[PDB]
Amino acid sequence: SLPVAAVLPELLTALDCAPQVLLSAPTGAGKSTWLPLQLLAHPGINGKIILLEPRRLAARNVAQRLAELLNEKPGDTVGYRMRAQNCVGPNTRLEVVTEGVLTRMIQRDPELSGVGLVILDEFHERSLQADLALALLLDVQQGLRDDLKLLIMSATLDNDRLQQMLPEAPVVISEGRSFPVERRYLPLPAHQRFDDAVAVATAEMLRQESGSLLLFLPGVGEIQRVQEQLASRIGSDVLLCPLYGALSLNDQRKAILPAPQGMRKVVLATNIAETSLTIEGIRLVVDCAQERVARFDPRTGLTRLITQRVSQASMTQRAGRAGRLEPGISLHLIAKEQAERAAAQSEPEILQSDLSGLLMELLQWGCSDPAQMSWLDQPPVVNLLAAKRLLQMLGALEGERLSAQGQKMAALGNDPRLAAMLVSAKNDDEAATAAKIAAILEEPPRMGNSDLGVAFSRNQPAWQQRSQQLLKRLNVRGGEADSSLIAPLLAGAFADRIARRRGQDGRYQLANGMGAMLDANDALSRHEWLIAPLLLQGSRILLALLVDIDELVQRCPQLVQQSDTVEWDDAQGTLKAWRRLQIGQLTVKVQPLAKPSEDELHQAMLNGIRDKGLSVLNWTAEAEQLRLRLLCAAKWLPEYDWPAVDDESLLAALETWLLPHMTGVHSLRGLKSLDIYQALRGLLDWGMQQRLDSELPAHYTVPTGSRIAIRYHEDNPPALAVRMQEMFGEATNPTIAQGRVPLVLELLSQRPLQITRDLSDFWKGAYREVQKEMKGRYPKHVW
Ligand SMILES: Nc1ncnc2c1ncn2[C@@H]1O[C@H](COP(=O)(O)OP(=O)(O)O)[C@@H](O)[C@H]1O
Ligand code: ALF
Repeated sequence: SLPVAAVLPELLTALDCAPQVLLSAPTGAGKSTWLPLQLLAHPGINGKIILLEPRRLAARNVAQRLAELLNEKPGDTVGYRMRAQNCVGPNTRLEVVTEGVLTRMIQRDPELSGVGLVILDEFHERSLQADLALALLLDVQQGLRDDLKLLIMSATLDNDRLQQMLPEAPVVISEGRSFPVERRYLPLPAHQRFDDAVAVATAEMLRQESGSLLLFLPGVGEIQRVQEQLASRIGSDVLLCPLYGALSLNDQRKAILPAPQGMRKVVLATNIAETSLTIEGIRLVVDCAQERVARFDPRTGLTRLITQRVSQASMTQRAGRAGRLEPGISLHLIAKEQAERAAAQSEPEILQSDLSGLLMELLQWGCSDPAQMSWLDQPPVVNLLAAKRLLQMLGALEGERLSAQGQKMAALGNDPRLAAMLVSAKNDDEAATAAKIAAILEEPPRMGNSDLGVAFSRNQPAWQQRSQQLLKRLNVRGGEADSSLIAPLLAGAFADRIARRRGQDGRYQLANGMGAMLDANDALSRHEWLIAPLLLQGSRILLALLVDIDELVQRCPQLVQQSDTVEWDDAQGTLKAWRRLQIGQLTVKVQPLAKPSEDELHQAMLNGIRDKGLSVLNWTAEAEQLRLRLLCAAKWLPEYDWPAVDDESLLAALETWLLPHMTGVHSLRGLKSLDIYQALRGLLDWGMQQRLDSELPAHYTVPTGSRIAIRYHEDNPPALAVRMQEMFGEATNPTIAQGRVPLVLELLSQRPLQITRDLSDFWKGAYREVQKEMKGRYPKHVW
């Protein structure tokens, strides 16, 4: 039997004593293909069971495996639901789900009627789908369906956050068939390509060690190139078996299954063989130690893809993949030192993803705050703010709640951009166009062509499947789709992705101000205006267009704004009053700013300041000293909210701090003479100004009644420079900032420059300055 059966009784005995159960067992213990069936044939659990598989290279496979384990040809008792299709029949009471189908299923049936068990598989991968699902399930176990059992399966012995959140939940832990694997480290050379060096390393291992080999790579292109390279350096008894995506599920089993006797096999797998899939016959592992992770960018609204070194947890998963059958060997293609510097664990997907779909789903569920849910990691605040802004651009929000259009979008259970494109259609023709566009953007094609019109025409059975599904969710029973309708719809959802060329050789510039690249001979480089919904970025460098359509700005919808600006550029010594018709940082039209109102060209002068610098304004001595004093206050009187006065802050806040004081300027010359002291001072409410005048004063009152201005500085301490006939009161040394910073006294400037000091207790060390020209006349408390 399988190593997990050893805990089958205990598991059962815990599945009935608690609403939640956590089971941890290493990879290879039949958690996905043995445990579900044994829980089916158990009277303790009532109803049907759903098993969440986040990957879906494992989901289809685990449905097929669990069906084969009963001779059942999945559909009879074991079924599955994918995003586009599914397989269920009256007698199936166990269903494998994936692609966020469970989150939608809970949205549509929040009592999960008919289900007594939900199994969250592969939870250590920390997918965002599973996090959301768990929050929803825990919320369902609050209302009715108290009886609903939650089994959370992880594959790592330690689950810190999970116990920390469900500390009243039974932890079942399996052990077993683990052999030691010698860990070897081989850094790759820099004069060799990646595919070439990995192939050389793998071929060397095959020639130096026995058995079959598992090789982890960052993606399918790496897999294909490394395989082509291996072809030459490998003997005749070696079978190269890719593993990715789907190729027939036959050669997939060709790589999972052992190698026919008299043959060794090299399996070329993505991280899907890290814990999701169990490769057989392996005792040699080659880990490239590089992987592709997603990082959302609130600035650009793009999820860029970054190739980074893998964590330690994953390196250990991979090394252990070679010890299931006998003593093995893992070879990591980095240097031991870099491996020890590696990140301890992987980052939860929820801390680095786009949460627009997540925000929308939590809103439909009736949430006030996205963070008021049962989370392992709390959704980052910046990304929640970006999700909210995106949902506002798309009209999905009405205040903090969902609006009507937003509720329709939330209905379709889609990526919010695509959902908004689906909802914005009026006709049935527009709706079908949007359906096919959505099918293509969810599952882009890997053709050497980058136009969206050819994809829109190019046939595909799965795109048609998903468009039919979306059209039945939309309830449009007859429509016709042509390409002339692609561009208007896109404009409502991918508006921040419109793009204008930069010369020929069509490196472009996007509306969010990052620019993109096509390849120098794509058909589309001949076009002024593109709109690119699919972009690839990562590793501030570009920006390569993956899928995009042609566009003609004439007659387009009404998403363009006006930016006026008035500058006085010196080179040719003339003024400048432009009005740009822009759509988001891309200048469409430039026209003269003729006959402008006074509100505009107040704003236009503000834009001019923003583009030429605050040096433009009339920085008088009092004003410079005020800016210095505010810097100093922020660093010395922290407990009060001192408005930051760096250049960027003031340039961004011009609207709120300089505009109010401008009514009555009417010209650029009159603005350039405006004293800004009062506007900076206005940056403070009454009482903050009083605070800054008493604490951090403009001038110190020495013990003779002679007010003497202080010199503030960004870096240096404040300095007095008093004539020192008058520094005889000796209070204890003058101090400012509620007694925390003592003035640096320039005791001299009588003639100047004889001692600078900050202690006022060199009286008992001055002991020189009793010699002054006539005499001192200073000693011992004169005044
Ligand atoms: N398609 C398959 N072909 C052969 N063996 C399989 C298959 N699926 C599962 N197994 C067997 O099940 C075990 C690993 O699967 P499983 O216990 O589901 O791993 P996990 O613990 O990651 O769920 C192995 O011992 C293997 O013998
Ligand atoms: F079902 Al598993 F690792 F938990 F493959």
